Amino acid sequence: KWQAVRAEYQRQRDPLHQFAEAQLQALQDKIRANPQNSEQWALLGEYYLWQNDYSNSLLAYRQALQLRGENAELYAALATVLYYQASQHMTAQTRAMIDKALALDSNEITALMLLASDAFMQANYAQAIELWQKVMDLNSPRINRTQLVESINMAKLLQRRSDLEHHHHHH
Amino acid sequence: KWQAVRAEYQRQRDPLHQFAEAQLQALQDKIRANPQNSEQWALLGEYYLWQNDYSNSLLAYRQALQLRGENAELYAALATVLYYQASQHMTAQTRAMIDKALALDSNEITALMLLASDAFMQANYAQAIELWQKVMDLNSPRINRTQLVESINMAKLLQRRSDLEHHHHHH
Repeated sequence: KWQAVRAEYQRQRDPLHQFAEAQLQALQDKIRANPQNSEQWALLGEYYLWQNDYSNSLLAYRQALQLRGENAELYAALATVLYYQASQHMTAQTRAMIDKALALDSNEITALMLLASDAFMQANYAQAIELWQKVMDLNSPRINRTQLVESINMAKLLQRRSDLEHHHHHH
Repeated sequence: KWQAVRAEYQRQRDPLHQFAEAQLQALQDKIRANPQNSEQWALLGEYYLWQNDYSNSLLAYRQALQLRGENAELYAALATVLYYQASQHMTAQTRAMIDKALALDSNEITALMLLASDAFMQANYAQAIELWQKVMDLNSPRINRTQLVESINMAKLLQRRSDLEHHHHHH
């Protein structure tokens, strides 16, 4: 060491993934106790998303959003559920939830990170890079910065290989 | 008025029916531009379905599904094409696409609405009602709720008439 292990803290879904009890009457009971609370339904949506119960996640998030009105974080969460439900393939429903999110908050990271990753999967590396750089530029405690650097360097490597295989060296 | 005309918004196939140009090189050109995109082939399938070109619709949707892998919305769309191709009669191909849809998403409304309507046409009103109620219970912006109420009341009327004609008053 030096010490040099590199200091690092949590994020905003690593904290949110404070699952791994496990039967949570808790979250439901607290909803029966108080039913008009936005963030309580969002937490239910979050639990179901972790369980990969996309149908039930969508229902809970939908209710959250009914109560709160238009809200970027909830638009981005819906988009996350839809995207995963479609096996991590973009979808018209997914893109519209993302577009609604970004209209309320141009720097909503959850939405930006879904867009980046999907650009990468569709080989639009230049868009992926641009988006991961936009996020990096936010200096946010939310995303591990070494992850962004690494994702960008992979997109760069894959761009070059594409350029080389297609003899497409310009842009 | 009051004003009392009753406020109401779109759905998810009323927006999708943003047909009624009309020659759409557009959709084809965009496929030639990018051929590995799932939702682009689905949109082609959707165009052809609107034209009632069931053969071409099936081809486009099949390709969409080849690319995306199992996906409830596309299973439900296939089932819609097959059902309409068979003049709105259930079919083994149709039921299997519906069963695949509902295995990926137990609340896929397109599949639920085909099942309900077909139950109605086969005089299984109790099943139709149960399905239309399940949809209603989803509190979804997708289906006009007054339509579900009306469809359920018709099934109720037709049930009673059947009970009366057959002297079958129990269930």
